[PDB]
Amino acid sequence: IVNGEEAVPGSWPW
Amino acid sequence: CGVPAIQPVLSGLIVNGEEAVPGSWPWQVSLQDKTGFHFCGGSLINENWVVTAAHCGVTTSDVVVAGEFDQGSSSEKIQKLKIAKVFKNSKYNSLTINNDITLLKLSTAASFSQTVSAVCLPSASDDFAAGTTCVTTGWGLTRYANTPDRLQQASLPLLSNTNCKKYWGTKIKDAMICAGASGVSSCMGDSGGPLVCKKNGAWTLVGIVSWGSSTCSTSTPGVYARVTALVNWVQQTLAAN
Repeated sequence: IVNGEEAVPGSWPW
Repeated sequence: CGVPAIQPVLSGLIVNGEEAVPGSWPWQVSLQDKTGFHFCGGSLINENWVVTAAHCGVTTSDVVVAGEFDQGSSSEKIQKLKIAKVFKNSKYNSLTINNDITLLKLSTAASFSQTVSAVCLPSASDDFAAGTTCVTTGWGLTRYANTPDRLQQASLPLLSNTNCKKYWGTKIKDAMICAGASGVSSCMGDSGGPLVCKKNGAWTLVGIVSWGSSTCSTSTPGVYARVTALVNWVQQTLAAN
């Protein structure tokens, strides 16, 4: 990756 | 079912949503703990039952708040209804969030009126096509106290599962349906709420807000439990109880 394209939690229960 | 006595104004007046006309999404309810903390949403399907997401972890210690809860006149006509029994779908997968649905049987029937009524359930064979403009509602986060901001509504399109997989890949199961990625998004606090689409004039529950972008990005589609795939289980449960 490279920039803010790496969300860690990219997914989560809503 | 699926017809508000007080018509919603779809242009508006969830991230990037708008305030609903007060009382215009009857079936929308707020699930709160005893302390009064709203933690998920749900939809009334008749006067005695609420349908919500399994991952929400609802118990009989929680209460269902129906009415003009926090929405435009705010603290308005509302009914706090306690829960008598919780029916989690045994096929719920706590890891993939597949089959995200739970039924709540109230101990006390909700009193229906202009501002409280039921959403329509689809038949299992119903076809809700990709591209269809549907609406999702809730008090959930407006950006990833959250006293709910005021009830919001957002118009968004359904996606096909293959188009949804371009973003989410293998996390997408048959029992899920995605919508959005169009400038709006459901978000934390909106789970268990409804994704409704109009079929012949009746708003019908096509999805149950389930999961999505941790960020509630408005260009990533949300994922909802596909009610068409779970409705047979819903019918059996109601007939049995």
